[PDB]
Amino acid sequence: NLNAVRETMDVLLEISRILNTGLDMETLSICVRLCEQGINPEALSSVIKELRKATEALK
Amino acid sequence: LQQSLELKRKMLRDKQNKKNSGQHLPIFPAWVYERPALIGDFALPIGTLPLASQESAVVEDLLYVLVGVDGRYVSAQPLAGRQSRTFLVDPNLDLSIRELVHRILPVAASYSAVTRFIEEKSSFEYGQVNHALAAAMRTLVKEHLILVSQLEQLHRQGLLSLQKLWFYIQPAMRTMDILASLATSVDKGECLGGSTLSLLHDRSFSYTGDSQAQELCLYLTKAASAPYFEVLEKWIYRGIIHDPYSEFMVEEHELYWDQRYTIVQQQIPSFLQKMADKILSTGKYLNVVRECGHDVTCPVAKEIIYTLKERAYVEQIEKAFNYASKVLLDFLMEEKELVAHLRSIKRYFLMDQGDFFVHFMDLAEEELRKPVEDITPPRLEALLELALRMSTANTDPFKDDLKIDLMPHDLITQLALSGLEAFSFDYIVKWPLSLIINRKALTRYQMLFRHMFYCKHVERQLCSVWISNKAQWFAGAFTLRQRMLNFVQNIQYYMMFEVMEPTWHILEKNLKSASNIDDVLGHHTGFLDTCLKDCMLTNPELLKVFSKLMSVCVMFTNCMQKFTQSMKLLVSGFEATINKFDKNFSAHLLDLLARLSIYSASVISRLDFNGFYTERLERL
Amino acid sequence: SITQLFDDLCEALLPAANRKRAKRSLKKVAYNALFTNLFQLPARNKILMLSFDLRVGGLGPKADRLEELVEELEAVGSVLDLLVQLAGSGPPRDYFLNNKHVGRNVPYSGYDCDDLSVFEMDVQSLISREECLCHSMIQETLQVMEAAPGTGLPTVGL
Repeated sequence: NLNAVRETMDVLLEISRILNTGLDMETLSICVRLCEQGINPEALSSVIKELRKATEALK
Repeated sequence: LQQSLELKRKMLRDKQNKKNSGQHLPIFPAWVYERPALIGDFALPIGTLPLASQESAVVEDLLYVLVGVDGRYVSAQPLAGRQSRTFLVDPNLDLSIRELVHRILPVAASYSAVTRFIEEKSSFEYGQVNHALAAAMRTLVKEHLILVSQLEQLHRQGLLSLQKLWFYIQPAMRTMDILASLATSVDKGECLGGSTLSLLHDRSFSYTGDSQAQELCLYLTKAASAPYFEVLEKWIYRGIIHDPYSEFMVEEHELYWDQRYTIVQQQIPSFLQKMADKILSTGKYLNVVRECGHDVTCPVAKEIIYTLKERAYVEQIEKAFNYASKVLLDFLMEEKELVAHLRSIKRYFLMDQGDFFVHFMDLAEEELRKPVEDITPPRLEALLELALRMSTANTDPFKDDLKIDLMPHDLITQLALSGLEAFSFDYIVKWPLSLIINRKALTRYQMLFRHMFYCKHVERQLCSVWISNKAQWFAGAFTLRQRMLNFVQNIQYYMMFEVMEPTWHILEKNLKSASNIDDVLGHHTGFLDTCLKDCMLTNPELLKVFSKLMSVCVMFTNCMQKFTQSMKLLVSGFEATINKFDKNFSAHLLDLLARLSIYSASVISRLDFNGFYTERLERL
Repeated sequence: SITQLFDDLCEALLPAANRKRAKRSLKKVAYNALFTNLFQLPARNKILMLSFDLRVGGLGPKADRLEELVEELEAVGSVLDLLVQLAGSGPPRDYFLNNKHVGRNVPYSGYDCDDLSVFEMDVQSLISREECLCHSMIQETLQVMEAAPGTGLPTVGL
């Protein structure tokens, strides 16, 4: 399975790039590990945008 | 600056001879040095003009003087062997303006001793620390030229005179002066590695009450600490160093486990000077455990950034100190064991067997009686391997380390002769445990074995003559023998059940409570030195009373008797020598007892159990 | 814990250059927005609905690739469900279309003048982009060369 979940991790990258999401490789790994727990992703979509707003609040 | 070529040559050669970790570092091209136009620093009569034309002319040339550009009614005189630029104003300048110009001239003077560092003192010969100093002093000089251009644009619109310039340059001589002070002290005197970082922990403490210049000094040393932090981000977490620029306190030596990595005194920054001993140790443990086949990485690791007078960055260093010396200890005690190794030392040097030695003593008695170089070493190795396998001891796998060792001495190998007093052991140790136990400990264990051998040896001599007489109704020898026998068995009770076995037992608990290699080295040296001192060896005379007591014991049992010289086994001539030996023996016994009493216990306390020959005469 | 992965989300999205008090406030920001939605159709169908607007805006092979990957990822369901909700707020020759000189038995359609004209626009967008860089490099520096002195540098504050 360890063969399969590296290749599915690589194909998972392209559809996150072409859908124009804010994710790069690192944040993609954080988010795939976070969804693996069982969290609803429609909730995660708001906390990522609130972090990216309040990050710009400092600078 | 003419000095710089000599500096580069001397620096490069000095780096190269110490270690060959990197040679022939690049010397920057010759046309860089030959042009003074790659370095930031290299008319009409003013006397009859109107006053305002004079102020407008001088502010115009002064803005050129702030950079390396020739003025319209002023020039820059050549420097000398001197550092900062002086300038040459036009005759008949106004006496009002001349004083004000010398208030504005310190900006150009504090610009002269800035670019000469940046445009030369950054190269590989100078270390890898003059780099980043000229990599955050360059941004400030860029800012200087920015300010000069922004001033010139206002000058073109008729909107600059000497007074506006005078207001403008107070930010440029409260800030550029700090640089022109730091630069001519870092440059003068070799400041490489930690010495710079101590000078910038001295000149960031020089401003703590100004608050204008303090942030600036912190900015300069926060860029100069970054390459040092780069080297500190290997050594603490791996054993790996390359570093041919010798900017670090630890130096790679091209030659083991203590002769490779060594602290250098002038390569220590001031704010880690207290922590300098921990750095080398924590780094060294990771490399030496990979020398004995193990991992080198420290999986607790973070990145390091400087703060003036606050600590969070000498903190993660302690967390790798809480890994390195505790992964090496846990490596040693359970892998390539020090517990079974120490027990296999215990088995013979502390003579843990009584069986193996009485087998040995019976098998080798004839050869032990003969002097040295009247002995047969290949026969004795065979007899030792026999007597070992007959006994209890066959279970440890380190029994093979024993070889035949001759030390013909009478303890003149201090920390002809007979075979009994020329028998020792040489024990082979492994490379991981060689780090702690070495030639000194092995020598002390050998000397302890030598002292214990005589006490073991005289017992066989007593028991042989004791059984050989049993004739059955005789008591002439049976009095001297009984007195000596009680003594030589109580010395043997005192020494092991007091001097050796309890503290060996304590040491095997104390090593499990150690946390550093230094800790184990403390406990082991305590036991080995003090217990050997506890047994009767220490005096300047080395306690000859003990040896002469043993001498008259052996002389009584074998040298004078030979088991009544096989007379039946006369005039009671043999009983008179018993009497003479007995008087000498009383003298020696009292000498040893009084010597142990007078030096500030238990062997006297149990030998004299109820007033048993405790008074015949007493000193003073 | 799961609440610890939210600290690592704050770690990636804010790099370090203070910087020990901002991260706890951002951790509060990460916690405070998660539970407001929790108090108050298949997955690949939305992918088709988004490939449609691509094809409306031209750019055929991108839609043909987006449909190519979900077809083999069904031949991880909850992570693409995040990407459709993060869409459109992040950062974003060939001689076989209008060159009939290469191929093997090339298709016969007469000639072209109606996609060969949008083959210059393929370069015209690049030519219009690499001049906007030099408009935005002359502007950032004319904002420094022209000002009253020291209002872009804090050196007057020293």
